Amino acid sequence: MLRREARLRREYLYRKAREEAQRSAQERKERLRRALEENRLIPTELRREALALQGSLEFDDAGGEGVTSHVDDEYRWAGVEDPKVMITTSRDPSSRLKMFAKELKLVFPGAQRMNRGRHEVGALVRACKANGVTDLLVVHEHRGTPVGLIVSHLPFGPTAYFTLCNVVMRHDIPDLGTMSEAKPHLITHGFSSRLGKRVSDILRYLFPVPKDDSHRVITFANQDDYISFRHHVYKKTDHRNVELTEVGPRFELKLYMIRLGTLEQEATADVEWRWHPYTNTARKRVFLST
Amino acid sequence: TAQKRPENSLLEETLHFDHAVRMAPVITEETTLQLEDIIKQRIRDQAW
Amino acid sequence: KEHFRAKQKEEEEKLKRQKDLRKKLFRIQGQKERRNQKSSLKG
Amino acid sequence: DRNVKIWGLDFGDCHKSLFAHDDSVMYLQFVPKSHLFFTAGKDHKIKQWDADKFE
Amino acid sequence: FNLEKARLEVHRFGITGYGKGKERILEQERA
RNA sequence: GGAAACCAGAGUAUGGUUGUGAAACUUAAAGGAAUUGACGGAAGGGCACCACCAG
RNA sequence: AGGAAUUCCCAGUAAGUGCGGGUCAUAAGCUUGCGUUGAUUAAGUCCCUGCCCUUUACACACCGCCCGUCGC
Ligand SMILES: [Mg+2]
Ligand SMILES: [Mg+2]
Ligand SMILES: [Mg+2]
Ligand SMILES: [Mg+2]
Repeated sequence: MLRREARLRREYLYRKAREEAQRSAQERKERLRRALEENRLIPTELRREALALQGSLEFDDAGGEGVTSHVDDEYRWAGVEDPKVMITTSRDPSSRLKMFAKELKLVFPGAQRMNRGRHEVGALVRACKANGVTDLLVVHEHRGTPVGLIVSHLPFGPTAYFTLCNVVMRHDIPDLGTMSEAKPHLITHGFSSRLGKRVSDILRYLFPVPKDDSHRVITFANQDDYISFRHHVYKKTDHRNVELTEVGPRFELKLYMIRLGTLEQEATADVEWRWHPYTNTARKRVFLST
Repeated sequence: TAQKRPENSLLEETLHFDHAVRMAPVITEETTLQLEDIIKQRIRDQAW
Repeated sequence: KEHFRAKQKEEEEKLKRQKDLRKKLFRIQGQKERRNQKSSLKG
Repeated sequence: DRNVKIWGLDFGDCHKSLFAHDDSVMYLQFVPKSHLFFTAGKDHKIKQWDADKFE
Repeated sequence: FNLEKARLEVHRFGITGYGKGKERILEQERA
């Protein structure tokens, strides 16, 4: 199994290297295909090798997988199987942190929370991979308030680092009751840039495919690179009029890191994107919106 | 430096300087009502 | 090293003049390709 | 039609439109002292309204 | 109705009568 | 004899230009659709350190 | 040696102890890693508090119709 995991990773990185070549290889194919379909001069860059493209074009069919994308390879079983999420905390947690980790279990369908004792960081990733855990969440705290969040996709998936800003928990609010706990509908709003499409994908795949008539709503709203997490359930009193009742925790997120590897590989994994605060134009730039 | 100037002198100086990064947004009722409006619109349209 | 840098400078002006000279010749060749469009289907 | 409308005489502006009865309204009349009127319709009912507060 | 679109799709359907092998050589000739 | 003759072209990209009242009034689907619609009760199958039991 | 109420917790888990780092976010009487010693009770029911579903692949065997209201 250890050799299998090492073998698969090299295939994953190796395919990532040639994704740019294959996109360039594909893009020049349609221009020739457009050139033959509508009788017009073949572009001079395609003037040579034109017959070779035609032969591969004639081979092209629906059966082939097509051009490879690293996002698809990372999230291979996103739709077919329901995700399995495990939630843990840092060593020696506070009382309020153990409340927060208890609430994230209810938010994510099918999540489980395990006590972090003396478990080294490396061993947890090994155990999660062995038992088929899809996603791993690690949460930090400062003076009884959660302050950091890490989301990791176990099969050599991307690792996303977050910092929390305005956390309000249900345990603060009296006599709320019990949650609906049904499979939720997802509302993603404000993500427009290419990186914004990347980040919204990571957050969406933490959830299973819901039912059509589900009344549970989870909203991720981006406003000036700050993502707002909101949890609501609605009741249709009558046509065109809807009532919203808030349930669940309320907190904000700020992304500053995405790494290709897992949280066991800080020393080897490459950085897809980092937040650089000491750039001269750092204060006047946003990345999740265009 | 610090020694030359009197104590708490800069509190009234009204100097001009720049900030490194954007301050965190402040939550208010107006933000809450606006955000609920976005969710309500998508619920009516069933634009999940 | 100083010699090699100077040699690159001559090439850049040389390539610049090469583009302009071929530009006049290219348009004549382009006109011939128009005729091949009309005869593409026929033979 | 089931609606009843209040208008100002000075300029002809409609202040309010009310659902009132479930069928055609048959008769209307104000109380003498104040801006309260009584209405009757084919819905077996009698209702009174405050023209100022539209209630 | 555009002849240029119409001519080509007529031409493609015409070639298929010849046979699959004759398709390759004629399509090669065109390009 | 054939010019050192003879006579007198496409692609992208970036910008421009254009192509008798529904409110002053109304959340009663501007007053709907339905053989296709709207609700309530009971029973069975599971589950929980958002519940029991033992600590 | 910290009432009334209330929160959390099932195995290298609860609890005690030391030793490092400050890593482009957060962090100073704080934050995160690493190791050492290492337990008591429990492996099951819907009784309370609730949650998610249902009551229209014909091997053998087993079993043999959920109910009510208003609209059209
Ligand atoms: Mg401990
Ligand atoms: Mg310990
Ligand atoms: Mg005590
Ligand atoms: Mg310690």
